[PDB]
Amino acid sequence: NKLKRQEIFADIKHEKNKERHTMRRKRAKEERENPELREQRLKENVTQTIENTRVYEDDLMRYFNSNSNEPPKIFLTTNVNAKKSAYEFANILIEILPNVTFVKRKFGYKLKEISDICIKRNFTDIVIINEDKKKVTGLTFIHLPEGPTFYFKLSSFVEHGRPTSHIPELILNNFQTRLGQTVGRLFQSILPQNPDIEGRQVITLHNQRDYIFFRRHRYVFKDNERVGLQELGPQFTLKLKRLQRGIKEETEWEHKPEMDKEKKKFY
Amino acid sequence: MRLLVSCVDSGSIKEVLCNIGTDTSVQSALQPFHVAPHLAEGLKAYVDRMWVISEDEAILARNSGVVELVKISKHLKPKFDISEFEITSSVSDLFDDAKLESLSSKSVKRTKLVDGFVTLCPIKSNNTFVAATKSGLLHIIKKGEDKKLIKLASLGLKAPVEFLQLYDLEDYIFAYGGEENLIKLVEIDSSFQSLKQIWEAKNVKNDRLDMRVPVWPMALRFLEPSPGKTEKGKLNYQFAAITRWSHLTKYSTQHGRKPFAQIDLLPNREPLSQMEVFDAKGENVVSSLGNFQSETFNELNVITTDYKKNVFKFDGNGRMLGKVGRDDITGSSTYIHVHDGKYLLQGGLDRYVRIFDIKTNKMLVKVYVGSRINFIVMLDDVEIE
Amino acid sequence: NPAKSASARGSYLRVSFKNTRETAQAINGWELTKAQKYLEQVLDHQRAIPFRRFNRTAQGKEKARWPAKSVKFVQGLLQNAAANAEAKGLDATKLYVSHIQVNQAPKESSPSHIELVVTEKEEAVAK
Amino acid sequence: HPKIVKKHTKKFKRHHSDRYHRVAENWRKQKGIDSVVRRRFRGNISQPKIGYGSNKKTKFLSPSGHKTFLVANVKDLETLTMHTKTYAAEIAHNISAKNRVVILARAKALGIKVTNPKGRLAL
Amino acid sequence: SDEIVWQVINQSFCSHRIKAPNGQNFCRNEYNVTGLCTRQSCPLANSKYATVKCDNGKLYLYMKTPERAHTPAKLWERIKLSKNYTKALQQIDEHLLHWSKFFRHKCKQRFTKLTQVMITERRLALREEERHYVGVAPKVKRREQNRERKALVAAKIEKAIEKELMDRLKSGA
Amino acid sequence: AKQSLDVSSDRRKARKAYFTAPSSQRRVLLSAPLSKELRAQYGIKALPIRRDDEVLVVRGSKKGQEGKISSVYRLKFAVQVDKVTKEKVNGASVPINLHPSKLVITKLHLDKDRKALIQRKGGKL
RNA sequence: CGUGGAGGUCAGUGACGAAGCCUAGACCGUAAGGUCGGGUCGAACGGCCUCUAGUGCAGAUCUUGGUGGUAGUAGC
RNA sequence: AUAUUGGCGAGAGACCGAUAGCGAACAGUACAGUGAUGGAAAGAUGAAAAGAACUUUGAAAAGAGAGUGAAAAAGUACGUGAAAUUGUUGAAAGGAAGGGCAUUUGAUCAGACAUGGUGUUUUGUGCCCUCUGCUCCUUGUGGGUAGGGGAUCUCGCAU
Repeated sequence: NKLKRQEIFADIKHEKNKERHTMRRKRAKEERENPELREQRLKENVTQTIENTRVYEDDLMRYFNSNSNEPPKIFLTTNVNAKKSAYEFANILIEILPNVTFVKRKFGYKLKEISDICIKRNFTDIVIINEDKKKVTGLTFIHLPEGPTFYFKLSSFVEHGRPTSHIPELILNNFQTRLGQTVGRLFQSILPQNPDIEGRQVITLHNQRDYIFFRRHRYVFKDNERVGLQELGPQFTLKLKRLQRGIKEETEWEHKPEMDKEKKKFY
Repeated sequence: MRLLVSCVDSGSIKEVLCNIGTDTSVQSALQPFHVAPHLAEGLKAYVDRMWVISEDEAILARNSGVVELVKISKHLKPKFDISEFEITSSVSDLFDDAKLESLSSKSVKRTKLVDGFVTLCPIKSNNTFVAATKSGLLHIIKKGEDKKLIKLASLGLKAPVEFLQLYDLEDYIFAYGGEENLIKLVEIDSSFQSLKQIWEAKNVKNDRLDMRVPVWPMALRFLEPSPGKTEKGKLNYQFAAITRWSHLTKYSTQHGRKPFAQIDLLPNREPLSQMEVFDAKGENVVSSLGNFQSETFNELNVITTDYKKNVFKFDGNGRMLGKVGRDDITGSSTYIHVHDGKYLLQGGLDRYVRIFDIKTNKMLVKVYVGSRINFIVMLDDVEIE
Repeated sequence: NPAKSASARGSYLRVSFKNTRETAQAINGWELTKAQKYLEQVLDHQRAIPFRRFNRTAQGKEKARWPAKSVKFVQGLLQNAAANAEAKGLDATKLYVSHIQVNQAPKESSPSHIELVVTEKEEAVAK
Repeated sequence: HPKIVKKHTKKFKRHHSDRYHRVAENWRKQKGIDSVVRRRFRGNISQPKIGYGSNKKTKFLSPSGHKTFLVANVKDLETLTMHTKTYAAEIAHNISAKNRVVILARAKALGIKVTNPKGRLAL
Repeated sequence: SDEIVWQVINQSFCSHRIKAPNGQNFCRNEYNVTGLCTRQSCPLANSKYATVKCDNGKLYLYMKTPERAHTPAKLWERIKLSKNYTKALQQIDEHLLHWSKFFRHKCKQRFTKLTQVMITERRLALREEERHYVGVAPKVKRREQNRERKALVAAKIEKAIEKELMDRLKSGA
Repeated sequence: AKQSLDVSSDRRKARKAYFTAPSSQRRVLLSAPLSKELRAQYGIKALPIRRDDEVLVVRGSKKGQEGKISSVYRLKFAVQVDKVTKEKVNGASVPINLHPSKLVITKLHLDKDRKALIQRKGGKL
């Protein structure tokens, strides 16, 4: 009977809430006189957050990433039949990347041909944005020598301050895992490597589970040993994909839809 | 058991000592007894091929173009023991990148194509080994009375060369091939100073679209000579090869130059390679080098790996028997090799050393090495007390 | 932005829907501390809550009333939101009620659901 | 092809379809004799009639000049091989994305125009 | 006979007919030159018929005669079309000698269309299109949208940035 | 197709009978196939399951798990397997309900009644 | 034109998402309506020849269920 | 042999589908009438409760974190959530509004992974030339399939 079931549980929940509130009040009142008991109870009760329940080379860096000895030239292009949104995103790419050259897609020069031309021009990396609708959906980065590349999915693209001409400071967070630090190294070698702290410009990459948040802010310190920050325009989140490890050959970590069931391990 | 793992990133040989059931991904799971690097030379001169002459002496080859003889020693360190490696002699300057560089143009897609050791196995008792390179240079190395390696000859094969396999089934002949290079049978003079091109493969007829079928045999394994009728003029050799385009081709010199049957293993011509003959029940039906000890293709079963993540199992008719490490291999398996018919060595870009059971496909050992894996060899299957 | 805002909700309350809506409108957009002080003064009858939709005194210059019953629940919800922000470690001074809404609850008296959100004001910006 | 002259582009709406919510927008003829719409007094909504008939030479042709033809599978798609110019393949809304890519590939191979390509697909 | 069969398939629910919104009755039968289920076009309504079909790359001229109506297992004969276009057209004309002009014209049109359909080879030759059509399931979309929001909420990027900046400039200036 | 006039193929009647079947009938309902190795041994396809019977998981998220059964929930048409348990947020362990039709018996528990049933069903021991 | 059900046919559609719903989206028809683009949804539904009827709503001081001004008003 | 809307027990429906079907799918129960009598409303969580451990604000309602769960846009008010109606943000407009013909302005949506076709010139191939074969019918203006030799070669394809 629906009425019986609804009535029985409705009263049960009220009594449970009353008991919970009374117990909490009594516990707080008794702990006020016994502060140590509160500490013991807190120690005996862990919040069991998802983060707390996670389920468990210099030659490589130089060889597969740019170094300060030579600034990296990054080749920027767009997938064929691109439209206004792609160029609008490329504008931000120019505004944020150090040394970019924009070339229209020639529609027939194979990836091998593009790589050969870039080698002829001494380019360092290739970045290409791809679109399906009038929106950016994915971004790719490839290094010329030895062809280490990464493919990133793009979501939640949102256009409040005006960035200055100063090079923002680079900060990376939560890249402890071996796979994560590879993307961290890619970002550290693709973005400018020469800070100009004067001007208080900062660029931050923050991964939490699998998505990395890229944002820009102005940071000003106060006497309270704390720093306030203000949004500097665009919002950006990316998802690593296909981990090719080559130009297109020998994929190493390519994601599959069958994953994410474990709810953990935060690749 | 004891295993040696080649680490391309660190350019060192890693000795893995662990029992069956080892899993480094779980703290409570059995952990390897010892895993340390040996003879580190960096990613610039990483080991490319390895062959275990014996449990005390081994010969290693590096992508730098140098083959080094390694002396193995043991010292004690529960109650198990670990090995140490010392290099006694080496031969260098075997690579010639000019040939590969001249062939870089018109290739599907790749870099300058730096040369590398494709095969390294004894020619014969005589401590004579043949070294093959992607540039097509075939070098002969013999162990002298003083144990120092000496180069006897430097033969030349049609480049590019992707594989080389000797015909050890007496019942010296070997076959090689590469990108847009049909398989050619080569006979070696007893003095190793000359090579004769006895037979060459032929491409199959065009497909529905009339497009020429590309030729790119990645691996080859020989079978016993065809029994019964043996017409003269034609040779008597049986072998099968796996191409990048997923086409499983079986060759019979008695039948003719063209393969008698071609089977598409995967749709869309999925990149396939590493054709290793294996027994469905784990029997050692493969010769010392790996050739199948049979004269029929119906009993042939081969393990092949795609370039994305999977390790495929195929029979003699191209039927997929299943997958190995489907839910555990997250990356391309750069190296796969059947050991003793029952153990399947697995390694690649995932940085995890895996040992699978051919009988049941169960994952027996899982060891994390950090660096990428390109070659694995097992020294002993004994379990540490 | 959830990282800079806190929320507090009260459902199935028995306060009059019209009076609660008027109180919420009279308090929408005010600073948290200023809103609390205004509610406290209203409880003291020093200031009146305007009734602009569901309806003459000098207090209405800033047509007004003193819905003490509704104001009690409004200030309780504001205190709950402040506690939530403190748990989130937000700056109470910069907090201001950016969103406040009243929704009719299932039917007798006319209960309603009240939810409010507080956001930190942006400041301390320079080249 | 002949110009696609649309005699009445505006969608016909039932009288008082917006004054009362209980009246659906679907057209329905007024039956009352006193109804002004039935007598088509000046200023009232236009009443559908035989005059607005579209010409046969352009009837059912989309602005692109290709007639719509629902396609359920490759077998249905292959029927438009001899009528690619006059007919275009339209994928049904119930077709799963799994078969949509295959259908689009065959349409491109045969050169059949697709009215709603890329539906449910991502690049 | 043909007339009885024709009228029965026309007015008595031919199984392979398709009704387009425009009002044209189509014909998905594989053995028809035209996909329209009109007279002298549907193979079932005509004893004599001719059509072009292909299984492999080779194109074949398929035709049937009353000699094989009683034996459906051998109803249709085929001949290699000599895929050279100029030779193929003359071969088709010679094979269809004395046949109705409608059949000859339809067969020639079908053969020409099938020959020019080889554009698939052109696109196959011009491969390496990197768009890589990908289908997104509703369940997959839900996972990313909600879990991304949860990760953003839990991350608290501003606090982490402030902590990193404080720890960096403590001994970095 | 059914030929007997005394048996009805009505969906409603069958559904009512299945849900209202008594525990005695539910015992027959909760049958589990024997392993291929055991089938050759005893020459029997399936037998009713019981507490001490050891079963293997062939379907569901717990595929490949095995353990001794601990309870046969006839009311819920489910059976429990030792070591196959869920982990709640509070740490309490609750056995996961499994259907016998999705499990394979690996080791039967032998009693006089079970031995008699094996002989009755054409088996051998 | 549209709907409940039935005979036949699409070796039909569909967990890689069927029906329904929403949609300042588009296409088709003179219209009953059909179709496709995007969001929730979850497991059945449809292209066509016939048969069948408890088959189509704007009102009947129409029935059930739900919600507004009256009104925070009369009043307590 | 004949009737059978009661009883027991069975096989079925071109029948209806929680405002239908018996009034009752969870009832002749609650309920109203001194009484004979009348007489309802109410189905579905989730695979399984795995039913929100734990921290935190509240005398009390339930909130905020946190997590379980395919999904909580399934939280026992639980398979899906439209109108009438109500509150917030934004746009617009102001003793009325509503619709039709034509258009400006504001906002906003579509707007070809079309990248071809033709004749000519190198080179490599095959179903192309030549030699030697096998195979299905019937017998035919055929089909299928092999082993040796080359670029007389544009018969097609790729450059």
